[PDB]
Amino acid sequence: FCRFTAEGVQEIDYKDIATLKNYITESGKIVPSRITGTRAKYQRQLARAIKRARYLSLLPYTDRHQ
Amino acid sequence: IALNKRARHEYFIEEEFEAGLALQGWEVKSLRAGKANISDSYVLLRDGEAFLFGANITPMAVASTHVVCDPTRTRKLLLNQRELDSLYGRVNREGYTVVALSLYWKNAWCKVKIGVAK
Amino acid sequence: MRHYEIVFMVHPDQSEQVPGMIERYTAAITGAEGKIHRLEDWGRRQLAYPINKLHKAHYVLMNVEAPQEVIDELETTFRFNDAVIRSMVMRTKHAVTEASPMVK
Amino acid sequence: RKQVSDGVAHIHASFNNTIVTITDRQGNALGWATAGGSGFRGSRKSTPFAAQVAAERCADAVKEYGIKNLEVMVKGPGPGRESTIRALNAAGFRITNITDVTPIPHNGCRPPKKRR
Amino acid sequence: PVIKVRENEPFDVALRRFKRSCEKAGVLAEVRRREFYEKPTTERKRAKASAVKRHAKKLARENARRTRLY
RNA sequence: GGGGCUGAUUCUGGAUUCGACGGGAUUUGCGAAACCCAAGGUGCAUGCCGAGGGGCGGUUGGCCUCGUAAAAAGCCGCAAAAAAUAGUCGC
RNA sequence: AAGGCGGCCCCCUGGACGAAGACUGACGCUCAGGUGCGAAAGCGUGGGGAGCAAACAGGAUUAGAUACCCUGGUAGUCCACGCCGUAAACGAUGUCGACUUGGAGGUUGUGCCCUUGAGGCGUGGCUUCCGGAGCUAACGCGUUAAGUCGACCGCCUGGGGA
Ligand SMILES: [Mg+2]
Ligand SMILES: [Mg+2]
Ligand SMILES: [Mg+2]
Ligand SMILES: [Mg+2]
Ligand SMILES: [Mg+2]
Ligand SMILES: [Mg+2]
Ligand SMILES: [Mg+2]
Ligand SMILES: [Mg+2]
Ligand SMILES: [Mg+2]
Ligand SMILES: [Mg+2]
Ligand SMILES: [Mg+2]
Ligand SMILES: [Mg+2]
Ligand SMILES: [Mg+2]
Ligand SMILES: [Mg+2]
Ligand SMILES: [Mg+2]
Ligand SMILES: [Mg+2]
Ligand SMILES: [Mg+2]
Repeated sequence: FCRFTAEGVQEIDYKDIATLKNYITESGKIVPSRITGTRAKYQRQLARAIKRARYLSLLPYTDRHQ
Repeated sequence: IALNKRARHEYFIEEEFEAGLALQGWEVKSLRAGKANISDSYVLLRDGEAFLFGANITPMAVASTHVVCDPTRTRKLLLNQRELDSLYGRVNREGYTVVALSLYWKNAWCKVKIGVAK
Repeated sequence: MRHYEIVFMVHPDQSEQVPGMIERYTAAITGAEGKIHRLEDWGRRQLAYPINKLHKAHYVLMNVEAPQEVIDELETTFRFNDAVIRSMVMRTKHAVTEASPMVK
Repeated sequence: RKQVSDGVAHIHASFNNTIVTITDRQGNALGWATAGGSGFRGSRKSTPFAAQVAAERCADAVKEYGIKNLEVMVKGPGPGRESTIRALNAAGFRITNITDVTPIPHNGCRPPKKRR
Repeated sequence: PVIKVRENEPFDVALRRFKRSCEKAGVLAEVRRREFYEKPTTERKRAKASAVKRHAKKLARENARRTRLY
């Protein structure tokens, strides 16, 4: 039930920060495909989007850090 | 009309109650579209009296995607004060898997015939 | 050419120099006979973490088609311009036209 | 002295010893007490009872600044991750945040060799 | 794992919530895993042995339950 | 530039999402805190006091009981979909 | 291709695979000698040097302990140039190619069909597990063969001595 195959999105943007906040977790980590259910290709493009947002400080590296 | 294809590969059903939801008329222009879902229609019954979970509101989205009715809505079911004590005692211990069997009408609402799939 | 995508953050006290950055980088791109497709000022935004002891930042997005020499000139002027803290230049295959997902 | 209101707790539970340190909000450590000083040495101080009586010694140490609020930052693995803040509940200052500040490197410096 | 307290929530409940949250977010597991340097061959070999036992139990429960035993 | 198609139920029509979850209301029939009412059933007794209890914590301002000093009742989380503990031996 | 490769971005760049077409028309395969790449440790020159850490010192346990365990700690690890050419360099399985019952998944395309919702019907490539006839000394390998074959190359002839 991968939402990327359920909404047909071709290339995952890295600025839909709410839809990336769905796939980061309470500490700032990345929830794996065993918990979401994403196909692995969109999981890797998701991980690249999370890394670009984390470098751009849209998302946090860790929920603790300051 | 609709049908789910998650457990459509999977098992059959032991119990039938005429437990339809009272789905509101904020979604008539997506009801008469054709894009079917009764997806992930697992219902859990509790002190909230048969909350269904996560009803995907038909992403045709003619209402400019802000609020059609809900992104995902929880809703209850139309059964007796005795049938929702029987099914209450049946459901409220184990986290069961129930599902709708169709999506049709009796000229007023979208009728759901529920059932547990062991 | 290519389709470079430049998104960069500016120091919040230098937020009124930023339209000058828009004009100067637009002119330094268009002078090389190279197009420029979309351009947004997101405004100030609170950060997830303090970048260089600083908690608000001014986001600017643009999507450029330009040759690689003037893109790298833009990159070294980003590195030697003090007002910009971070700046990402990502090479995309296709040039965009539409609106960003954050502005809506 | 300066009888401040809020404090922060620091529980550095490690694999052998468990240290409790009430600091202020700003960073100055007001008082502290250790499970190794609280009446043990060697084998005993890697048990959470030692951590809870360390927190009791620390409650003695700062039952005079007027501490009426206290957020707890636990750190590290080991015995006194839970029973230390159980003892701080027994001491009775109010707890708002229970945060975990364990230093997790993102594959940084090489850890030492594996003990045979 | 910064966890607040909420009003009308006793501290045994708040500490249980912090406990389960830190446990599933993986602080204890990761400090025990990053204490000593598990050499890269032992990393790959422990991963292969874990995958073998994972697949072996998840196949062998059917391969043992396909009959009667009582 | 007019006409037909979406005011969903061939309209002289009565819930019919049988009964949802919460209603403002009425005859019926049965609890004493639903009740006028006994000494109508029944006597060392009564209303209001105070205080304590399942490996651990929480919960009934109350389930149970007691009177110049400390005891027995009803319910939840405490991992079972991959998981928690040990120096000394040479021939 | 093998060694190997793990945050993100740019520049240069090789290879694979898929689709409909088009094209050259045996241009193919293997390869002694020959060459190139070849983990780690090691060496040379010059930098760096936080962690870790052979050598070394101290503490213990011990009968002794030149070891495990503890406290330190220099080479080295690292960067650029080179040199060495070795590993249980492992799938202990040379390359290429053909044919031979199936199932379970993963991965990456792609055709069609109403993608009528997160489907369904096929074809490719790559990849892990179970297993059939066959084979095998047995274990087991089993359409990625250790099956049935073909082409070319390498290598072995008892254990030590080596
Ligand atoms: Mg150590
Ligand atoms: Mg002898
Ligand atoms: Mg020809
Ligand atoms: Mg040769
Ligand atoms: Mg080397
Ligand atoms: Mg050297
Ligand atoms: Mg030497
Ligand atoms: Mg040197
Ligand atoms: Mg040093
Ligand atoms: Mg050799
Ligand atoms: Mg190897
Ligand atoms: Mg190998
Ligand atoms: Mg060999
Ligand atoms: Mg043979
Ligand atoms: Mg086999
Ligand atoms: Mg053969
Ligand atoms: Mg053989």
